[PDB]
Amino acid sequence: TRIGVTIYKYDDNFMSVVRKAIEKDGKSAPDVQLLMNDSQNDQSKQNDQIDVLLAKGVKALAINLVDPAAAGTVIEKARGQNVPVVFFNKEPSRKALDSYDKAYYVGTDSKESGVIQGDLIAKHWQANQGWDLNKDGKIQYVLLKGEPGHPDAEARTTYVVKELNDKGIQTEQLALDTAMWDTAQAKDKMDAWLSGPNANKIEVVIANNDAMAMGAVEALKAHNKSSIPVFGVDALPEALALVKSGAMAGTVLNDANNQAKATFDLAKNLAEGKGAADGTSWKIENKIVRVPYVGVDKDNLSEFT
Ligand SMILES: OC[C@H]1O[C@@H](O)[C@H](O)[C@@H](O)[C@@H]1O
Ligand SMILES: [Ca+2]
Repeated sequence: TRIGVTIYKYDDNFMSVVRKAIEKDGKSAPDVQLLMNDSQNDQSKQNDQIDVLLAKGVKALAINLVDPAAAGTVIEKARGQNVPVVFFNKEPSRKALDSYDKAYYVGTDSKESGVIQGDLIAKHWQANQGWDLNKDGKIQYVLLKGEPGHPDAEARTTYVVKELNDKGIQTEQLALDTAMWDTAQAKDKMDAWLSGPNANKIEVVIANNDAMAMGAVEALKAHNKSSIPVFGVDALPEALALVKSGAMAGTVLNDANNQAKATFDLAKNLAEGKGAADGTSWKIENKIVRVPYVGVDKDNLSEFT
């Protein structure tokens, strides 16, 4: 069976571990041919790749959109040919999911990573009283946001502060800006914050993902401000190493392996005419499979590395 898969950007670091896990699953299954494509962060690039995949007779499509709003376009191309589409990681509109009977989504509940990240910061702030540099009881922080409009970026930006507040901890946002899920852009942005007027007031660096966290970690050691706690989201192998050295204070596992497994399992099922979850233990709720995030810090780190 031929399954065509598009990854919105191959050098997105979390999409790179998903991509690779998708490939290992496809190679262990002797009756499947996966046709992998890098959309290069361009939705028209992706749109033309879905035409070639359909021209090639694929039986199911697993699509990681560059734009969440291109879902309708992708469904209309798949529909003419009655082909299943499993959208994964960037969530389409509920109404776009509902417009096609064979459209499914594999993701996470975005909200939950922001809540867990807020609980990590609350636990380590209570425990590390010296992180309150100006001794006022409030967290003065900077936030590195992902793509504006992206469901994960927006929920993680909102729910980390809501959770801290809910856990009794008042916050003061010194600065927030997007570095668009990227290491080098977050390095620049942190360097700039550390070269500006409130470099001395920054107590906590909160980032919506690990690639950006790692960028802030190297702007922060360049200014020898290696003592500022940095939190991220995803539990990338490289970030677990920093959590281990203490250069980062915590992460949230974004489970690349089971989301890649669920995408593979539903796309092959649907490609073979079976029910989306047949023979699987995936719980599909309203065409959606949501995999859980897990909080990770020095105390439960041995479960991850
Ligand atoms: O859409 C891609 C993005 O999805 C998020 O869930 C991850 O945390 C990001 O690091 C990733 O780049
Ligand atoms: Ca403070």
